[PDB]
Amino acid sequence: KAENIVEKAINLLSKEDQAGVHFNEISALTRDFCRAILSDLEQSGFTTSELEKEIADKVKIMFAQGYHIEVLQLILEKILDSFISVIREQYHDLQAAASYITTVRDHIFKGTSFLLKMALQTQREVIQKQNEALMELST
Amino acid sequence: KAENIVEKAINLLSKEDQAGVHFNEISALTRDFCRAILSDLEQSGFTTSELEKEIADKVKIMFAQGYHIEVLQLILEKILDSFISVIREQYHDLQAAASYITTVRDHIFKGTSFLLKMALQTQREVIQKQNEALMELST
Repeated sequence: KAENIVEKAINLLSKEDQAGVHFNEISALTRDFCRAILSDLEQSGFTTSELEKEIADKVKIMFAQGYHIEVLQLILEKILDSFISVIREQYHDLQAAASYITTVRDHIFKGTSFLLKMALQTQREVIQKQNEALMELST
Repeated sequence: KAENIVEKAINLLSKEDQAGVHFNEISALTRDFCRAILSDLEQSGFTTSELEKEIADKVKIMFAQGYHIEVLQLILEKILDSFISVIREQYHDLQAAASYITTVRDHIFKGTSFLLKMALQTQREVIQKQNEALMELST
């Protein structure tokens, strides 16, 4: 459990284009995300809130640091894979495994949806900023 | 099959916030997307190309028309639901149904990933345009 996901996710990400982002930051992000989605999962009543928090925050950070935000999507994707992999190992009951994997896939897909919204909102805010700058400054 | 998905998707979308977009356009988009993903599905060797085409094009259109691009994600999501619904009806063999639904879910998730990339690329291009405008014009 736990880190066994993280080190797996990280491993997959080791094989992927990092979009300029330093690998230690990549790893940290992976850890924050896994931590968040696990906090959400252990919950009763299906909470998406923690992962959402991490995502919003990290969108902010990413944009401030000037890195392509898509790199988060990738991370999520790999995390998903990681879970699947681990759950294929640890759970020999195919029904239980199927259910856990289904709920994880749910959480993740909703997470990437939220991620899309956030990234777009942010970039729009900036585009507007620059727009007002442009016009009210063409005086 | 076919339109039975579309009218279902549209129906779901009838219940959702359209983000300012006229409903006839919503419907058209739903149709283009269903058509594309079906063209991809009937293929052998797992092609994502057609849906990708539709997505890129529609990102362009959406941005030019000044509508929030997230509205495409929603459409995709509902389309997914539609398939599931239909496949729960038409296929009484749970194995076959499970497999078809799994491959559709694959196609769609990859589609939303691509959508994220595209939307971000576009908005970035604009942000940069405005940026050069800003600086080379602060002369």
